[PDB]
Amino acid sequence: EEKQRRHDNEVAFNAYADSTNFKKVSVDGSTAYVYMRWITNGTGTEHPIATSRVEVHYQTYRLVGNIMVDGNYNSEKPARITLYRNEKDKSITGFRIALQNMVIGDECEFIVPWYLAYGSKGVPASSANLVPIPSYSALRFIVKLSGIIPEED
Amino acid sequence: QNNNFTESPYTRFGLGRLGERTTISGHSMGGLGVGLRQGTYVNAVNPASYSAVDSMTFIFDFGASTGITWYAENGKKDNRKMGNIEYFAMLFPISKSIAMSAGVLPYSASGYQFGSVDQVEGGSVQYTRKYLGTGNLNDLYVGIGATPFKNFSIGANASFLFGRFTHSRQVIFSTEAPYNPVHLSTLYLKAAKFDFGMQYHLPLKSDRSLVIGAVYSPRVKMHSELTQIKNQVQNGVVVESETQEYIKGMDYYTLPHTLGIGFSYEKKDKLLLGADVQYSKWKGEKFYKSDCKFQDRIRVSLGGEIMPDPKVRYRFGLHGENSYLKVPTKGGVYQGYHIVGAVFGIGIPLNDRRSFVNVSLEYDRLIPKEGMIKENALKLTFGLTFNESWFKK
Amino acid sequence: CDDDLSPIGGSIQPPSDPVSARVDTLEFSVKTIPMGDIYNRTNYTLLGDLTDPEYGDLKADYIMQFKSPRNFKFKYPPKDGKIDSVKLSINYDSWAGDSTSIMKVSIYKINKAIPPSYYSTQELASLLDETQIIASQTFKAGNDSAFHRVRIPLPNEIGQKIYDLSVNNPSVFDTQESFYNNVLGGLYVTTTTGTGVVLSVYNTQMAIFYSYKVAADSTATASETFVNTSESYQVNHIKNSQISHLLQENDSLSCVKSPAGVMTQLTISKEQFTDAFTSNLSSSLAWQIGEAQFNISASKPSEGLMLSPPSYLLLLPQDSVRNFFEQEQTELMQPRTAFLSTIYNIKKREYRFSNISRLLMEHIKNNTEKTPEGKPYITKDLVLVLLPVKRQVAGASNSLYTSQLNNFMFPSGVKLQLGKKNKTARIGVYSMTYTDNHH
Amino acid sequence: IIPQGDGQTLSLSAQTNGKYYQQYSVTFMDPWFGGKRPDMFSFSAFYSKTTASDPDRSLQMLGTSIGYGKRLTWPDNWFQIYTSLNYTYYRLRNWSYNTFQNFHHGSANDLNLELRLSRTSIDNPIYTRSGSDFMVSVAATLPYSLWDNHDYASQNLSVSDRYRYIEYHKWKFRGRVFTPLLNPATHKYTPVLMSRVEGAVLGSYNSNKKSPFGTFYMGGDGMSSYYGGYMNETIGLRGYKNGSIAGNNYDYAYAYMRLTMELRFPILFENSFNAWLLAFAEAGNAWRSIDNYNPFNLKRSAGVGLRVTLPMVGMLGIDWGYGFDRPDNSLQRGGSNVHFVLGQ
Amino acid sequence: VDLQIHRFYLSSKKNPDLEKVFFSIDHAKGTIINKKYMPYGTVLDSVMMKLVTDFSAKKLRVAINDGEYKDWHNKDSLWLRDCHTLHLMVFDESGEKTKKYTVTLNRYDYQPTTFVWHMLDGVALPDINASFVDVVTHADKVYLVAATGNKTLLYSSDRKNPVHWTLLSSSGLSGACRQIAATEDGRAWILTDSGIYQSDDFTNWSLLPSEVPVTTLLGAMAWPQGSHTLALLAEKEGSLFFATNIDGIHSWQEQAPETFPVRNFSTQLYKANNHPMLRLVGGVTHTGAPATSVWITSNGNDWFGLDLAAGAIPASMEKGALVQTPSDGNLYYYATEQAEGIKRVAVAYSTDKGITWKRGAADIMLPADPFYTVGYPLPFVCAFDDGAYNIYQLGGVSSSGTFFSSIWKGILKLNEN
Amino acid sequence: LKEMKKDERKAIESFINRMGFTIKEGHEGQSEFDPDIMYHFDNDLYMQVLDKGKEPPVLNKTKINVRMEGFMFNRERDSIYVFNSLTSGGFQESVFRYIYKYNDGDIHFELIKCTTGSNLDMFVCEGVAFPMTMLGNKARVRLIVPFRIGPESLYSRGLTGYYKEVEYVFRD
Repeated sequence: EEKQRRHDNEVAFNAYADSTNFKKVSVDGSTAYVYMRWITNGTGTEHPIATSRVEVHYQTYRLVGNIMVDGNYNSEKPARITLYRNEKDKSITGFRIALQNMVIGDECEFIVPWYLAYGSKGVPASSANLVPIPSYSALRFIVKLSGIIPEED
Repeated sequence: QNNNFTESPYTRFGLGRLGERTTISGHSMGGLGVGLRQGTYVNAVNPASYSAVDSMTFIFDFGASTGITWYAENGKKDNRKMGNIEYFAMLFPISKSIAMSAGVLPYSASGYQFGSVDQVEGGSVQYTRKYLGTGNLNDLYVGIGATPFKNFSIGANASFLFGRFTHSRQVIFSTEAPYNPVHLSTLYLKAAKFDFGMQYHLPLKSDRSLVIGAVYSPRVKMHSELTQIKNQVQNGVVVESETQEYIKGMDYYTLPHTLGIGFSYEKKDKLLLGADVQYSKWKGEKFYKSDCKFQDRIRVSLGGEIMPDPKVRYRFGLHGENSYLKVPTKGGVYQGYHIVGAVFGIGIPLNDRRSFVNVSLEYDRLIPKEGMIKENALKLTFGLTFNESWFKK
Repeated sequence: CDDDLSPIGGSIQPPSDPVSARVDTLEFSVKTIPMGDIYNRTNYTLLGDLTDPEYGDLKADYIMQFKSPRNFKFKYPPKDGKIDSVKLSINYDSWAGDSTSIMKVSIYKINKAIPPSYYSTQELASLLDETQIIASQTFKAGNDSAFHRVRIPLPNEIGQKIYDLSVNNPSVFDTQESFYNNVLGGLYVTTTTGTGVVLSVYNTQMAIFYSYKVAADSTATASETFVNTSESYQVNHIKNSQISHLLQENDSLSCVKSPAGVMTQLTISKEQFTDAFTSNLSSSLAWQIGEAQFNISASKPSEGLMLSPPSYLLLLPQDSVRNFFEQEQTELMQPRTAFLSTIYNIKKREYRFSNISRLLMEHIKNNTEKTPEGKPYITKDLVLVLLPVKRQVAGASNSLYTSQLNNFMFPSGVKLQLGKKNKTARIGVYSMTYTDNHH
Repeated sequence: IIPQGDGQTLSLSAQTNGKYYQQYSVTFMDPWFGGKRPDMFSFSAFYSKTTASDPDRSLQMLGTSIGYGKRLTWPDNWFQIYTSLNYTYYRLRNWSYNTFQNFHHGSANDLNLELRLSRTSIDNPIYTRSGSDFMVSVAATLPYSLWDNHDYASQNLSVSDRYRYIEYHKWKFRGRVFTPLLNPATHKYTPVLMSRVEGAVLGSYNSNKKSPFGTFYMGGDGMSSYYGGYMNETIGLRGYKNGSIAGNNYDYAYAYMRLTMELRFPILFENSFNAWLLAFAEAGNAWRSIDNYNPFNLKRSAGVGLRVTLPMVGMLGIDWGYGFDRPDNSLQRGGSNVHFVLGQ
Repeated sequence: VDLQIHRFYLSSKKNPDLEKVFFSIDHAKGTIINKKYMPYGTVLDSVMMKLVTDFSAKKLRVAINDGEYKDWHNKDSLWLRDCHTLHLMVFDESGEKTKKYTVTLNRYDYQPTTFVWHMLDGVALPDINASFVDVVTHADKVYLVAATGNKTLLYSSDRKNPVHWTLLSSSGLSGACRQIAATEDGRAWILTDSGIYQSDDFTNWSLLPSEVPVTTLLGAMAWPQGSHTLALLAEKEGSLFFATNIDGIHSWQEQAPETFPVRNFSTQLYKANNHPMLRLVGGVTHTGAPATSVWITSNGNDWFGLDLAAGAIPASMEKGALVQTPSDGNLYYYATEQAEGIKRVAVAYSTDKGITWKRGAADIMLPADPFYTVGYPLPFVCAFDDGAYNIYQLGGVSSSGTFFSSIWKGILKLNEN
Repeated sequence: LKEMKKDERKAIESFINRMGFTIKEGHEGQSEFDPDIMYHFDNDLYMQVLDKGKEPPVLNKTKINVRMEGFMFNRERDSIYVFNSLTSGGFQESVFRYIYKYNDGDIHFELIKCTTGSNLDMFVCEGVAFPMTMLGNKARVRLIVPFRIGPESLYSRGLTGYYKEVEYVFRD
């Protein structure tokens, strides 16, 4: 049941490697890796830092069924997301790994495995969001970076 | 959509191709229905032949057919396949001489489908034009025949005619989400036809026999309901199914007087020859919004049956006819056409010495005037005559 | 079993059977015109002020009246009578502008009667004859946490009068006129100074907090609410200013500002209709339009703007713009004349309508006349407008349908690409030309 | 189960599926009622009930019937007239299924008088070698619409007042013909040629009041309904899907016709075990309105199959058919299909 | 799973303020920096370093300045009183995997609000006896207005080099200058005992027609395109009301609060949210007591006060001076405070574009002028900015009698270069 | 599930006799209502019309706002939920469009979701909208709605609503 769910999630994620187009990437000093592309190339030589807040336009998908779960693309003002400040203000690890390598103007698509996105915790639907995240789900992100908030704020 | 019987474009006009009211045995002899007098099958052409069946019999006659048709044009060729059930009828005695029959036969059938793909005028994208048409006018008949005077017999058929004909024309656009139009015309027809037939059967010397028969069909006025619709479709039919007009009543469609004369010479269990001529007074008959000019229809048939002493009976026949309407030729005047045909069949008996299995093969050709559709059709027909001994004490 | 279009038939076809297809290019003429007063039945109002460099200014405030319950008679007789506080709460859910700009909101009391109308007004000069300042307080939109309220203390006299009228005085809380003329009048809510934010206020309440019954030998605060609803008449003062540069001629773009503001008007001439359909001299042909695409591309908004493009646009004839909203209709109730675009998505930034052939059919059908010497012709131009609307959906996830369609009451603005420079005001009308002589 | 006794029989049975559709039935026939001639007098009664989910979505039917059958010798000593009087009470408890038009909550009464004339002279019905079978039947009700004086044209008429007394007049006919190609005495293994013609019409007295009870469901193999009621006759048409001809999308026909031609090749003849191969060609259709009745442009099909007869089981078989024509309101031909036949 | 640091901070048993300091961690260069400088004069005797790491982190080694890599544990209170660089090395349980991190502590070596001041030589400020003196800077010209008794005098000088001052021939003016106002396009208004006077060149003055006797000219705006809104405070019946004089047309507005100043206040015109705005600081209330609030407005119809700290704005009985450095966007306000019976100069500064104000230390911000150590004999303070990290603080001595004599030029030390 | 039906039957029986109620039988299309008699309308609904009202509504056209006051009870525990909009303030009216559509059972309303504050949209059910088939504008009724035609959110818990007074007024 759920074990088969983990198995097909990881077999799919692994297939997204050989699917030549999408290079693998990682941050320094981490075995964790996220498969990513370069749909658009931006201008600049300033990567976000692990404690930087960046405003982006993003969409989130599951690898199984490709059901849209979150997205702000139907709005003009970008949404501000923090990479990591503390245990209350943070984001998933794959999101940090992907955004630490991008630059302003890029638009990248990256595949985050189950153990880097939410693990076994699972995301109940609850209020607001109506589509819950099944436990051990790999995610597919499309993120367009627009700029970087300075650390002085 | 299926057309089952015919896909000839000529059936766009009038009531389509006019069928005959003969069974497999009569059809295999070239269409002999008037001169024949045999109490072995159903001869619904001439009801006076009913009073020739044996005293304890229930003849149930089935039938089916298939075949292929080749159409030729100015430079193009095409071929289509048909196949359907021809008819089914029954015939039983009533008294010492009187007999009765019933069943279902087709009066006329019509069907066609054609068109082409072209480019939108003064534009770039492509569009498809399709013209379709189907239609059938059936015939549910009950007949009775008798022989009051010696060597003389009469018969009468009362028929209920119901039918429907639809003609449609449409264009299909090739865009993101268009509203394809469909202009459609439906026609419902009901009537009640009567046929009266007489026959004289003189037994000649030894075993020879002569049969002379006549049949008459009075003019029929048909109750009709015509509707013209203008639909728009996207995937299924959508809003604006506006009806352009609706006309209902009698005195709009007629069927003409019909006369038929047949003769037959029969040497018993050795030889049968027959011929017949049929005349239809289609000239001057009404048809609302007809796009053609009618003409009197002449049909000539002649055939024979030979069986030597396995027991399989052999039948052959030749038939010809002229068209009953003048279609409008392209850039010209209303013109007609002729039809000729040859039939050959076998009549294998069965074990109980009463039933029959008939198989026939027919080839016919349509001869137009010039620059029109040319048709050559081949047809294989399989029948069955189940004769059981009912009414036994 | 064979499905191929045979080409054989056609040499004996009747002369009046064949059909054909055609394409005609039709030109719009684009203008930007003042939208005018908007019909608004809901309880949403706008409070504040805004200034955008490419869209001009907007000042919005309002006048409200409370809904009177029948046989009010509120519980737990207050200890020795009297009450404590009459704090008034203005509730808002979202805002446009800067969430840190400081405004000053003032609450006045008027002595006139609210005019009966559901249209937003400008220059409400007659109503503000005397007025009377009740309260004033500074505020900002974003106050951290999620406390999206503005709480303003009020003098205890109004609450004391309400309590008195409900017990020792006749129960006049029966008709709205009696409540408005005796218990409490109309409240005028405005911002006296400050700029940079407009709040979309959805209701306003007046909580009268009293002590309690003696409660054995204790006491415990309890309260009333007195909300305002959409059953009564409000006054919305929406005034857009310095937008004259948006109305001038510019043949590449057309603007649509939302709260009143400006809108885009598209005009198809009469001759363009005349020498594209009907026309001729045989009078045996006819046209059956089956496809006319119409999609609009929005210009990329410049950085630093405070206003964002509206999510939906409604395209409909200018004559049917009043009765469309007065009857509270929906684009699913008039599928032939009103069209709703798709979501404004920043991937492509375009509003995509679809085949609008039914609109052209409708216009040709009931505007065709004949000169004395025949010659059928069209007599009136085709005038359409594009409006920003707010759509409320319902139904299952697979089958979402437009439950409600209201006029958009939030600051927004968009610059569409419609003009003669790049031939953007072009529609390709695909039609079927059959013949029909049964006349 | 045949409880023979008292010079007569009291056969009865009851079938209840493991999930719903409980039904019970009793039958009582007198083969020699009157004591003079073999005049059948049969009495049959039965009851059946069928069922967020469904709290009380239930359909229940009380049925009773009497029948007097004769053995006429006027045409010949084989004609068997049959007159019966039948009554059925329908009651519903919020039936969501669009079965029976809009009848969802009310209760209705059915009372019909049936007259049937038939002639049967076939051999052993398991594997017939020669003979015929003909039947003409009529079933009619009382035209209440001419006396109750309720206007059914308007829509404001009450649902209870509409579906309370069922009116129709249903006609049926059927004919089967068998013929052996070779002599049964000389050859035990002989091919059999078979032809079947059958059809029915469900009329109505008032053009607006039509019976929701008793419509036709055509297409596929055809044995019964596994999701709805049994008050719609199922007619099989080999070479098409189940309900494709009429019955899917909750479109039930009011007339139908079916024509079959078959050729049977025997294989096994041992005691009570028989098996044979059959090749068939069929044509049929079903129409929502009577005016569209067209016995010539039908939907065609052809194919082969296999049949096996087994004691205590009845008849078991498998057939393969190819459908050549597209059903109405569809864009796909019948194609290749496989059908399983159980029992008769 | 590998070795990384996700959060790092310092905490002291005696100093609780180290927790609030936030550190930014860059893995690509492996550096931990406090981008917000630690407050000046802090002490880091014994501090624990609390850090959130991955589970795979097993061993840590800490090197202080250029010391030795010492095996670190979570229960160590290290000594970093004089420590500005720190080296961290992380190992897993395997022991061969390494990763270097550098933590640099940023601190203010001196006071963040220190100023550097200089004399201006060759200054020739006129010896003028007047009660009200103001300075207005437009483009590249400073204009000093003085109300000498019943008359009004105007002087001009260069913004960059205010050494030389030239008298201006004022035409059309009458009465004594009560107040002045000016916009960004050079047009100026002066309110005197008579009606308001208007000019576009500070020389030719036209009497603006009016009927309502204005009491004070708060400020001037140019918001309606081509027009000039003019905020006024007038006297209706026996109360004070705000008023506007947009294009000569007069109007009445809300009632002024009782704490609103009427005299000796400093005004300034700025821009926010694509809209001109007015800021007003200090003054004397209608009753006579000083006012210690900051009032801002956007249209002149009504004003509101900000929520300041506990008396950050100095209380003065006379005219102050509000200046702005636009390069860093800093605001300064100099007033005269009666502290322990002595008139001293007090400074209130702001760095959040006027959102928040904090009282400053006079000895550091103000010059070290010896003549003003014992008091401020002059009855007003004048100061004007330059445009880039430069302020002028007119007044070195009382000159020959009244008025200033010398000019002081000052620069924030943080922005010296 | 049948246990819930039995518990509801017991609750209805114990509630009806608890205060003075005269249960009668009602037929569809009834026009004359005794202002002191509670009727049973074959849909398990109980109705006692306090005022017949005015002109009847138009199907698929009229939009009606309702103000209801009452509470919900179970077999042994009452006052689980209490709602009031006729006397206490601070509640937006609930608006529904009068339609007729058989989705699962009889549905006589289409609720328009209110998005302007606190309301009682979850207390509007088929039983509340049913009296509009017979009565008219400005109508005041008293209802006892069983769980089958009760609010859809409170369907699993099998609660029986008792609406002490429901008032219908046309327009938005």
